[PDB]
Amino acid sequence: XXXXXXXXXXXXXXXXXXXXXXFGFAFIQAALQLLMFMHMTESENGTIQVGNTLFGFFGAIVIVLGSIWI
Amino acid sequence: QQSDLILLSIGFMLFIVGVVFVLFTIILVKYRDRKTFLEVVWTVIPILIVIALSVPTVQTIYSLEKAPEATKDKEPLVVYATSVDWKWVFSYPEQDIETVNYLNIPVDRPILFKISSADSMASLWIPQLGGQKYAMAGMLMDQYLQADKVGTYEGRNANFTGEHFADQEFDVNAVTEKDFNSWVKKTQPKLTKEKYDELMLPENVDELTFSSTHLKYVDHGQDAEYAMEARKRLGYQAVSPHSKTDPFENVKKNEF
Amino acid sequence: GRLNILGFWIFLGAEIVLFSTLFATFFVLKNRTAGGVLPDELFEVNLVMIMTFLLLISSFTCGIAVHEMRRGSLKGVVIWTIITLLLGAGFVGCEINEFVHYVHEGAALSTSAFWSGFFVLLGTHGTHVTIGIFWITGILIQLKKRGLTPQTSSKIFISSLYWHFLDVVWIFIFTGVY
Amino acid sequence: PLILGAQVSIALSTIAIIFVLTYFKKWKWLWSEWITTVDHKKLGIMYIISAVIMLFRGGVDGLMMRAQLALPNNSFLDSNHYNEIFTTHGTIMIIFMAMPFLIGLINVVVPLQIGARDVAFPYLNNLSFWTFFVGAMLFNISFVIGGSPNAGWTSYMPLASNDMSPGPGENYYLLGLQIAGIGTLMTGINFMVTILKMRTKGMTLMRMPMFTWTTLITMVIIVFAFPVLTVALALLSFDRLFGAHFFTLEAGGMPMLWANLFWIWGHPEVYIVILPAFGIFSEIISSFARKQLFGYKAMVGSIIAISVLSFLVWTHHFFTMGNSASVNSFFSITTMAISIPTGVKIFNWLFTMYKGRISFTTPMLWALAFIPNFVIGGVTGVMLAMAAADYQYHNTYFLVSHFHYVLIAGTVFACFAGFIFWYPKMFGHKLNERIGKWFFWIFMIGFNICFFPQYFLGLQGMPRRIYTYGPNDGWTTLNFISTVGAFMMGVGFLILCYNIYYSGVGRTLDWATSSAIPPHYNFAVLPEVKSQDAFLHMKEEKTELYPESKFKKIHMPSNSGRPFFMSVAFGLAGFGLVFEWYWMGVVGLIGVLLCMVLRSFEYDNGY
Ligand code: HEA
Ligand code: HEA
Ligand SMILES: [Cu+2]
Repeated sequence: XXXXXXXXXXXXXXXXXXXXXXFGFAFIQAALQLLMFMHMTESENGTIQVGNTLFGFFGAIVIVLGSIWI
Repeated sequence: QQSDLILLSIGFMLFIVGVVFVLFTIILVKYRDRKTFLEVVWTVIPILIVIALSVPTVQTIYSLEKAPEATKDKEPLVVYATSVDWKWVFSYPEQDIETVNYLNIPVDRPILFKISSADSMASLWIPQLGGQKYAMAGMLMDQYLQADKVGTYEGRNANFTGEHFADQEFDVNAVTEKDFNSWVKKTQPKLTKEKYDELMLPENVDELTFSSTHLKYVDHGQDAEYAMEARKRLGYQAVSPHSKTDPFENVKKNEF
Repeated sequence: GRLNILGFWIFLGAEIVLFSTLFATFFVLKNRTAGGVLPDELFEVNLVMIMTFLLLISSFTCGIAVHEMRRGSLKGVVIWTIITLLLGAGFVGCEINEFVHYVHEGAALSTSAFWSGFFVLLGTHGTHVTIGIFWITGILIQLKKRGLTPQTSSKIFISSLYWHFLDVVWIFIFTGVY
Repeated sequence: PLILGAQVSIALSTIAIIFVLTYFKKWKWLWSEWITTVDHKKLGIMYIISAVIMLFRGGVDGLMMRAQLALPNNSFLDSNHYNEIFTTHGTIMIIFMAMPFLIGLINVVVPLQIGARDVAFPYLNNLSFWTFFVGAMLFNISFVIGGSPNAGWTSYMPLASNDMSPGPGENYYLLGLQIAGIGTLMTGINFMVTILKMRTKGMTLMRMPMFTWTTLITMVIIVFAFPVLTVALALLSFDRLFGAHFFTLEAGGMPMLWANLFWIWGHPEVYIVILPAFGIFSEIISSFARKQLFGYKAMVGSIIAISVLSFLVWTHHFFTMGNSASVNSFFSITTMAISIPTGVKIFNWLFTMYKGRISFTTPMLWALAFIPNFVIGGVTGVMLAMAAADYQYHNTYFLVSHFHYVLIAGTVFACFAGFIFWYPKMFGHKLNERIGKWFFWIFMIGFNICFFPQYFLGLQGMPRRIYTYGPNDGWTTLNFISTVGAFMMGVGFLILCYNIYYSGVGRTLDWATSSAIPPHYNFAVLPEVKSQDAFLHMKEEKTELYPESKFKKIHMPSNSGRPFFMSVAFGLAGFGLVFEWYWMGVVGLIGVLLCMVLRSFEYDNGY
């Protein structure tokens, strides 16, 4: 019931993503996965769980933007 | 030798650090045998050791980019540098002249080396000149050099090992401009078209004067695919055990 | 209580660096194809692929929350986990015919350097979603001589969140390659 | 070819010796209490005993290399031999020696100092050893069966595919490390959860004490700096076998793209080889000194700096390939910002050793020599960080002389420190101390006269990866002195093995066990600790022991024979793809078939 609200909102991001082509388009992609993954991390084993993927995306920015940086 | 002053000045900077820890161990320890505020105050000196180098090094990285230790702003001489396996290639675009495994340059004249390599990635070290930058197969890298004084400059390759790579030592001589203008040609053989393809095989070679430039062949600095049209057009691909000796099909110019 | 939910969770964070390495490889090999075929792919197939997977998580975000957590639909495990299992074959079947149709000029990784990354950035991509189907159906063999209760049969949740990590880079691929 | 004909008979002899002398009946002790065992204590033993085996394999390599490099015009090794020997020597270390030696010292000491039973997943940690071991036998069978790689431990792409030419050469380097990368990745996942959710009551997070903290940082970088290597070789494995053009020169692929992927994994993994080396030395220098590790808000806070700042510095191995200048100064300033979080950790061992007492034993000498020798190499890498001056001493031995002072003093000494200091844990008694000093002194003095002349060898003008120098300005003796010191370190490994033929001032849960060789369940009751150092507060202050009638049940994580069969499938598929089988593998697909069948058995076995 509560998860149906996020699933319906996620579909609009992909439809709006096609409208961008057919920064400004690099943040809608991460925001699509923020709502997708925020319904199953906290808590109990949280903080470490949601924190492990936090610096993992840091490496994704470091590896991608670092390779393009040359 | 522009960065050599860094090496000598930094050598004493770390020689102090080596003796500092001699005073932090040998002074006590022997005396001390059976028979919170200091750490935070220590964080003022370690940047001072690196920030005294995080400025002149950065003031030198940007220094080797633009016109370096030579001309100031005139006399633009270009020398295309290509590196085959074992063997080194240098072509002069100024006049149709092309030399391999030997190079002569005028003192106090800038030489804009265009660096690339055909068969394997490599880099023209030339230890007396100083900075050396990789020759990447697929693109040409611009590098500026000069010859400080007249002499015999040993030159070499970084030797990313590949069997016959140790004897990549090509001695380069740098003489006066007056002798160079007579020597810019010895006598500008010629570009025999086929002998260029006879170079990409990794063996041993002598001087080979060649009085004509090769940049008329796919630039070579661009389109590094000139490795299949080289070793394979003459029928040759090596292995590790037996049946080598360039798998048959002769025609070349070797030693002895 | 099982720590496998967290141990196999930091493994999902390791795959972030796994796909970032392939994304760094692909983004540098983007301006190549100096001698080959220029990329021109079907647009509607990309949305159909993404909309099928965006509805795949739609039937899975509420597939364990209003399933095992809210109330107790033990009979619905052969319903919600099976329907979400057929959608996994939709992405596999569509990507296979996408690769088979790519045989017509631009086949495999031998035509150009760019197509090497695309067929690999979507390669293990296609492998991770393929082994997940055999992992989601591997836990479905429990409603027989086992049939464990929630908060005990962790095999469903640890395989559901790994299945959720796919759509993370799946959309990042949608913006990455397209 | 003449030398490689003798060892293939000796390799068949050692296998034949196992059948007669050992295999009288081993399906009761070898297959039961070993091979597929689950106890973490027995797994870490199999890790370091392989590194000692690789120490002799890498030992005869390192000796005959410098023996060949004794003087110019020497005819010991030809071109295609010295190229394969020095590549095997470097790859046997770090990957197949320092990694199993460090993880082995981690897979044994860490789970005891935390009070827990085993690790997080003692089942996945079982295959985590064999996943490396089948990768070690893969890389070792390149001896006479196929051909050892000859592109260096880096093995750049433009000299690895067709320009290289040996078929079964680079494939061993690709499939050998690809399997071990899976086992090492799970080793970092097991201990990241083992130290986070399996600690005992009272063991606070900020104090547990410091070596276990380095292990925590060791297994954090593995999780984020090993999936890169998993695809960096997978991309290269596609170029060699499946005909991909990721970095091939022909189809136009970027030749340097494989370099950054290897170094994005390289330098962060380079700290994975020095992080447990720092941890093992952190306890020994603070245990026999009978003092407290003065400094935690700036020492554990410094261990997190190099954990995140290891991925903003990896572009320090390039510099020489024409970058964007500013990006060559960004990672040049940043590399200076890495020798500061590491630099504060040397000033933390000398003030924990002062004011307090000390007793020079054998494990102390390894910590005594670790302080200067690691700095003498560290006062050189600072020069390597200077990108403006890195162009002059790039490669040319000065690079080799810097790092050999860094890793051998850092890790190899820690591999020797943890070898002796935690030897009573493995079996009864320990090593003889007085004759153990003979091994320390000879191995120490030969280490300096081997690589400090290399500082002069490299600065004068001797490049690396060269089989003959030539009479250049009389720089022959500096190369021979480096060989004398090289062969001097060889003298000692015989002493090291002679010491093993014989067959304490603790401050943590080391000697807190019930007795020597601790039992399977390890610790009958979990210690309350509730302090920074448990053993000292549980000796003079009160007593606190394992009182009877307070015991309970067992753990019961018994053995399963799948981890051995699972890694055999990886070793079978790896060997099938390497030894010939260029385009596709007939038996390489079976290994994936056997693995996925066992991965179904993974979640089909109830326990
Ligand atoms: C863990 C790091 C590590 C360790 C421990 C060693 C161990 C040694 N290494 Fe090595 N080395 C590297 C890291 C290491 N090395 C790396 C990274 C490369 C380059 C890799 C590449 O790019 O390919 C390299 C290669 C390399 C070079 C550079 C090659 C070149 O540039 O041309 C040199 C220089 O002399 C060297 C020497 C030695 C010596 C003398 C030892 C000593 O420690 C030897 C130790 C030996 C023993 C402890 C046992 C002694 C053996 C015996 C006693 C048996 C004797 C019996 C008979 C001879 C029958 N090795
Ligand atoms: C254990 C692994 C390990 C560790 C810990 C280090 C530590 C460091 N390394 Fe190195 N390095 C290697 C493994 C390692 N390295 C390997 C394997 C290679 C060769 C790879 C190959 O090509 O095959 C290499 C080569 C290498 C390069 C590449 C050279 C090239 O391009 O060819 C560079 C460049 O910056 C470098 C620098 C440093 C610095 C600045 C540190 C610092 O972390 C060191 C910190 C220590 C100090 C800074 C000194 C102690 C500090 C003090 C006493 C405080 C006071 C000092 C100051 C204030 C300066 N080393
Ligand atoms: Cu580095």
